[PDB]
Amino acid sequence: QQCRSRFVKKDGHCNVQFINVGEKGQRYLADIFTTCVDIRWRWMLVIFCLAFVLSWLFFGCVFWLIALLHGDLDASKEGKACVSEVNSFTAAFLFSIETQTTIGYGFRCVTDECPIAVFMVVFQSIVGCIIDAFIIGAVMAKMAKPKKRNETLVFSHNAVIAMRDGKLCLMWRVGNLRKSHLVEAHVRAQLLKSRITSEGEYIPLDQIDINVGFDSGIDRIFLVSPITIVHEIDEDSPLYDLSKQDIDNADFEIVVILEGMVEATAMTTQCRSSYLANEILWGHRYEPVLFEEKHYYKVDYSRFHKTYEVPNTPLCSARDLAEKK
Amino acid sequence: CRSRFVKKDGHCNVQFINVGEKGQRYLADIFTTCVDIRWRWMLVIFCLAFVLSWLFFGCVFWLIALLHGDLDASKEGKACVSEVNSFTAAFLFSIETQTTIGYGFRCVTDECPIAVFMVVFQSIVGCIIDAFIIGAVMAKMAKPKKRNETLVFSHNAVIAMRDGKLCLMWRVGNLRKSHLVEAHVRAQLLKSRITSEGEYIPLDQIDINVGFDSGIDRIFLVSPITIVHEIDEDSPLYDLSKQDIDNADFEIVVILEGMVEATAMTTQCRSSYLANEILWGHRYEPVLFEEKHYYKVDYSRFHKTYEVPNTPLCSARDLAE
Amino acid sequence: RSRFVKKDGHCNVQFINVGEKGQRYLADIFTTCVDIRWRWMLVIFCLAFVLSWLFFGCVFWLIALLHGDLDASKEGKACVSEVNSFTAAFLFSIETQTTIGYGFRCVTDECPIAVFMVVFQSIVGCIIDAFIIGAVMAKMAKPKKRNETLVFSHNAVIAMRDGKLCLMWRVGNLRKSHLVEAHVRAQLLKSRITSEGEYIPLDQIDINVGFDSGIDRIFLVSPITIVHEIDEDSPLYDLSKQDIDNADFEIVVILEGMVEATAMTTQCRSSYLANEILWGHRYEPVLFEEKHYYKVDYSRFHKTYEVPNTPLCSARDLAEK
Amino acid sequence: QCRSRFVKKDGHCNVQFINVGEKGQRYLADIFTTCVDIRWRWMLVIFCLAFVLSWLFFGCVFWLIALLHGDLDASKEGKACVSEVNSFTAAFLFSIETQTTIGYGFRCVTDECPIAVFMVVFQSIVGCIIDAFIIGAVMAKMAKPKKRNETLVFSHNAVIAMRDGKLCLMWRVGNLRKSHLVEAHVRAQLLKSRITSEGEYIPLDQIDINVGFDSGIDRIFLVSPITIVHEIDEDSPLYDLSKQDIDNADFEIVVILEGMVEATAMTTQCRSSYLANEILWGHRYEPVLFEEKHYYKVDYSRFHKTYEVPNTPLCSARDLAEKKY
Ligand SMILES: [K+]
Ligand SMILES: [Sr+2]
Ligand SMILES: [Sr+2]
Repeated sequence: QQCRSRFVKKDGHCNVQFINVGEKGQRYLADIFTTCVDIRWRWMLVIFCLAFVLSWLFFGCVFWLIALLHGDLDASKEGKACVSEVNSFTAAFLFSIETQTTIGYGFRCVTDECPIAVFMVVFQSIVGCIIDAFIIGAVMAKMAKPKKRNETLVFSHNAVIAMRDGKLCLMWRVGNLRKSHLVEAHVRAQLLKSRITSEGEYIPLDQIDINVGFDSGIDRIFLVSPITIVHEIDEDSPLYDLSKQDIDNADFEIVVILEGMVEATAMTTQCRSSYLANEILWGHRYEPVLFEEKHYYKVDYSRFHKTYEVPNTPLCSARDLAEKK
Repeated sequence: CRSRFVKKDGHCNVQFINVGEKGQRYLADIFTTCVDIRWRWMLVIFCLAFVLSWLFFGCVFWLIALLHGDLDASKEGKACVSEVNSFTAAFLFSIETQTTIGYGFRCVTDECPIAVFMVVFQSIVGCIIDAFIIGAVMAKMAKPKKRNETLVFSHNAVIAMRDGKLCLMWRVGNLRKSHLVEAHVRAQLLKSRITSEGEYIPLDQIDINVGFDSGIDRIFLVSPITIVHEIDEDSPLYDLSKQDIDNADFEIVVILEGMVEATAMTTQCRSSYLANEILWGHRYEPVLFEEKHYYKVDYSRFHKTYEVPNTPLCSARDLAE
Repeated sequence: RSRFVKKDGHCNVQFINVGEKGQRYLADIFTTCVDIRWRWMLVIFCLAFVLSWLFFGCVFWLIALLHGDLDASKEGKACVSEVNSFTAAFLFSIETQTTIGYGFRCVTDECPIAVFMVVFQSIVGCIIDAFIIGAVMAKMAKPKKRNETLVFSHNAVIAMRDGKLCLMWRVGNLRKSHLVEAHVRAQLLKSRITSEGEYIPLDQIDINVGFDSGIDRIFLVSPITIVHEIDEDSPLYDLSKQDIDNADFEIVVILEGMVEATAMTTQCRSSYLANEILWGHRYEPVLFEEKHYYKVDYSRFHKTYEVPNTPLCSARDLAEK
Repeated sequence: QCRSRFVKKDGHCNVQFINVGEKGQRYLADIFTTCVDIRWRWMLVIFCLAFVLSWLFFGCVFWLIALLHGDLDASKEGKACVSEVNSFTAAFLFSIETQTTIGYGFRCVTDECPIAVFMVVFQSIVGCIIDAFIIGAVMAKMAKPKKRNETLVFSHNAVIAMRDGKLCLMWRVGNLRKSHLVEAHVRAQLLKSRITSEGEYIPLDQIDINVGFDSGIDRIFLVSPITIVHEIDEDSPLYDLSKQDIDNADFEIVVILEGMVEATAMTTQCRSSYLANEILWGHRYEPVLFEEKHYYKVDYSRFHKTYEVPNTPLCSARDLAEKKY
C-alpha cells in the first residue's frame, strides 16, 4: 500500500514539503491581495476599526500638542485665539472626530491666530481621504473579484475494469449537481509507477500515460448527463499483462484529470482523484441511470456508487484472450 | 420523441430531479446572492437594513439621553447631547451623525465619554456598510452576460450531394462586424446501442469527423460558411435508407465555441437536429451579393433552401458492383 | 473577385435588414458606458444629478410654501427658518445632498414628514453617488483595447529555399513584451464550381504551416519568417507566372496571441493581394552583431532584394523528367 | 555566438529598438499605463499636489469674486454674501470646507448671489468627479495583480544521459510553493545559424525538439519534480553531434513551461537555456524526491547536483547506430 503522491482530494500530499532554502520571503512586500485572501471575515472588521481609530488618535494627539503649544496657554484671560468653545483633551477628541469624519458640528473653528492650522487640517484631510480609499479598495478587492467555489464536479469513486464490446476496458464516470455545462472539457488518465532502467538504477516515481483517445479527438465530452469514459486494452497499452493476483497484490495509482472551463468567470476549474488498489471491482458492470418520463426526461442521483453483477466474464489476463487465436 | 438533451436553444430539455449538496451560506451571500437579486428588492433590502441601523442607533442615544440628563430637567441641566426633549431629537441626531451631516443645531458638550465612544463606533459602522454597499452595487457592472449579437446557428440543415460524396451541411449566422477568436466547431451523434455481450445502453455518443485531424475546424468567420461532413467507412452514416432518415433513432447536436473580443468569456453555442430538419437532396441558396465598393449581405433568405432537379439516391459502392 | 472580407488590411462587409435582431433593450450598462468613452457622459451624468438636485429643491420649496402659506410668519416659528422660498429650499437641498452642514436653517419637530423626506433623499443621493462612482471605476479600470504591437509585412515573397518553392512572411514587434501561445494560420480565398455544375461564390482553403507536425508555436523575440513548403496537397501546385499576376486570390494570415499580464486574446489580420507579386525575392539579414551586443533594426523591415539566379517554374519536370 | 537567452529570463542584455516610432509615442494618452509605470514612491505626492492645486485654484477664484462683489467694496452695512472673510486665509478655509464637505456653520451665503450657488454646485460636482478619479486610480493597483511570481523554476544543471539503451537531453523542473498548475505545456527549441543549399548565410533560426507533442506526453501533472526525456532518434537534428562537437560548437536550447496559476486569469510562462557547457555528458540525477518513511516529503537541497555514472559509451549517435549492425 502507498496511499500518497496525489492532490488533497483523497488522502493528500501528507505533510507537504520539507526544510529547504524556502525563498518564500518578502510576504508583506506585496501583501495587498494575499492578506485579503488570508484575513477572512473573522477579523477584517476589527483590523479596519483599529487601524483607522489609531489613525485619528495620532492626529488628535498632535492637535492636542499644538493647542497646548500655542493659543490659550500664552494668556488664559480674554485672549481671542484658537481652540474656541472647546478645551483640554476632549477638545482634541472632538476636533479629530469632526475633521476626520467630515462632520460639521462647528463648535471649534480655526482662524488667523493659527496660520499653521489650515495646512495641518488640509494635510489631515488628504491623508484621511487616502486611507478611506485604501479601505474601500481592499473591501472591494476581497468581496467581488475572487470566486473560490469549485465543487459541482464529482468523480464517482467505484469503477470497473471488465468486458465491453468484445474487449476489455476500465471505465470511470463524472457527475454534476446543477446546470451551466462546461466548455472545452478535457480528460486525462495518468498512472503512477516505480521502474528500474535497463542499465540498472532505482527510479522512485514514474509517470505513464493512458490513451483515452487523445489522437482520436474523443475527449471534449458534452457533459449534461453522467458518461463513462473508457479505455480499450491493447499490446501498446502498459496494462496488457495483469492477473487478479497481480492487480490485487500490486499498487498503482490511476490519477485522473478533468480540467474544465466553468461558465462565465474565467476560472480554469480542474479536479483530481485516483483509485488505489481495490476500488476497481473486476466483473461489476454499471447500472442504467434512466428516469424516463412520458413528457420529456429528467434524472436523480438515487443509484450512484453501485454496480450490477455479471457472472460470465473471462477470468484471466488481457493477453490470455490474445493467446486464444 | 426522445430525451433531447439539447439545452434552451431550439428544442429544450435539461434538468435534474434530486438535490445534492447545497448550502454553507444563503447561496453565497457573496456573489450569487447579488446575482439573483438583480434590480428587484436588493435596494429595498439594503436600504431597510441601513434605516434600521439608524433606528437602532437613535434609539440607543435616546435611551442614554433620557437616562443621563432628562431626570434633572428644568433646573440648569448642563448635561451632554443637549437640545433634546423627545425621541425625534435623538433620531434626527443619529440621522445627521451617520450621514456625516454637520447641521450644528445638535450639541455634544463635554464630560460625556460614552457619547464619543458610541459616535466613533457608529462612524466606523457607517463607513464599513457604505463600503459594503458600494462594492455590492459595483458588481452590476462586472459580468456582461450575452448569448447573441454576431453568434447564432441555423434553423435549417440538410444532407446533399457535393464533390466526392453526400455530406451533412450547416452554417453559422452573424449579426455585427465583430469577429471571433479560436472558433471551435464540433458535432456529436446521440443514439441507443446494445453491447455484443448483451445489455441495454440507451445513451451513446459518437463523433462526426469534421476535420479535427485535417485542421479545418478553426474558421475565420466574417460571412456565413457551410461546414460539411464527408462520408467514409469510418463514418457511421455509411449507408442508410429513407426509412432510417425519416425514422427517429439518431440526433445530431452541433456545438460552437468562441471568444468575443475585449472579453474573457468562453462563449458556447449548441443546436439540435433530430430526424426532421435534415432533408434528402436540396441545396442552399447562395448569398450572392458581389458588387462594386458596396459590400453587403442579407440573411433575409438565410433560413431557406431550394431543390436540386435530379440527384443520386444511394450510389455508395455502386461502381465496384 | 474583389469581395474582400477582412478588417485591418483593407475593405469590410456590411449588413442589411438581417431581421433586425440586434435591438437594444437598454438593459446593458457596460456597453452604454463604453460607447460614449469620455466624450459626453460626464456632462450627461452631472446634468442628471443636478436636475435631481433641482427636483429635490422644488419639492422642498413646495412643502415649505405649503407650510409658509399657513403660518404666514409672526407665529411660533416654522419647520424651516427661511423667508425666500425658492433660494432657501434650493440651497438646503444642495447642502443636504452634498452633506454640507452650513446650518443656516433648522429642522425642528413640527415636520416629521420633513425627516422622512430627507431620509429618502439621502438614500437616493448615496445610491446615485455609488452608481456613478462604480460606473467611472468600471470604465476607467477596463483597458482601452490597444490591439497593437504586432505588425505584418507588405507583399508575398514567393521564392526558392532549400531547393523548393515557398511563400514566406515575417512579423514585427516594435515593443519588448513577448507573446504566449502564439498560433499562426494562412487561408486562401477563391471561387469554385463543383463537379455537378453549381456556383460557389466564396471558398476557403487552408495553407498548412506546420499543424500536425508541431512547428507553429513560435517564440517571438527576433523577427522570424514563416514559410510554407510547396507540395501536392497545396492548391497552387503548378501554374503560370502571368496568370497568378492576373489572378486575384487572397491570402489572409492570422497570428492569434496572448499578451503579457492580461486576460485578452489578441488577434491580427493582414492583406496579401495577388495583383502585385515579387517572384524570387529575398529579405535582408536583420540580425546584426555588435561584439558584446546583439541587435536587429526594422529600418530595412519593409524591404527585399532580388537574387540574380533562380529557377523559374522548376516543377517535377526538368528535375525528374 | 548570437542568441536571445543567456541563462535566465529577461536575458536580452542588448540595445532597445531604434528607428521605429509609428505607435510608441502616446504613452501619456492612456491612464492604465500611467498607473502601472507609477508606484507608491510618488503617487501620494501626485494626488496630494493635484488636489491641493485644485484647492488653491478654487480659493483664488472665490477670493477674486469676493473682491469683485461683496462687503469689501463698501465696508459699511452687513449686506453681503459672506458674514466673514475679508482676508485670503478665510476664503481659502471656506474653499477647504466646501471641497472637503466639512459643514462648518461659521459661514454661509446670501440669496442675492445666484452666481455663488451656481459656482458651489459646480464646485461640488467637480469635487465628486476628481474624488471618483482618485478612488478609481488607487483601486486599479490594489485589485489587479501586477507583481510577477516565481513559484515554478527550472534547474541550473542539465545533462545528456545514456538511458534506456538510447540517448536523451535530461532536464527537470521544480516547484517552490505547494500550489499546482493547469494545462502545463512544455517546449524545447534549438537556436542556430545555418547556410541554405544555394549558399546564402541564413541568420538566426529555430528548430523544434520532439518532446512528444504528437504522442501527447507533454501535459505533465506537476506535484513532484520530474525529468523530461527526448529519446534522440535519426529524425532529431542532434544525431551527428559527437563528444567534442558539443564542446567546440555551441547551441541554445530554450525551454518553455507555459502554465496556469490556480484560480486566476494569468498565462504565466518561463524561459531559460544552456549555452554550451552546462550540459554534462553521461551523469544521472539523485533521488531528490526521496521517499520518507511515513509519507512523501521532498527536499530541494540536492536539487542542483548530479551523480557521476561509472561507465557509459562515449561516442556519437551514428557511432552507436553503426556499431549495432
Ligand atoms: K495527430
Ligand atoms: Sr463621502
Ligand atoms: Sr483562456
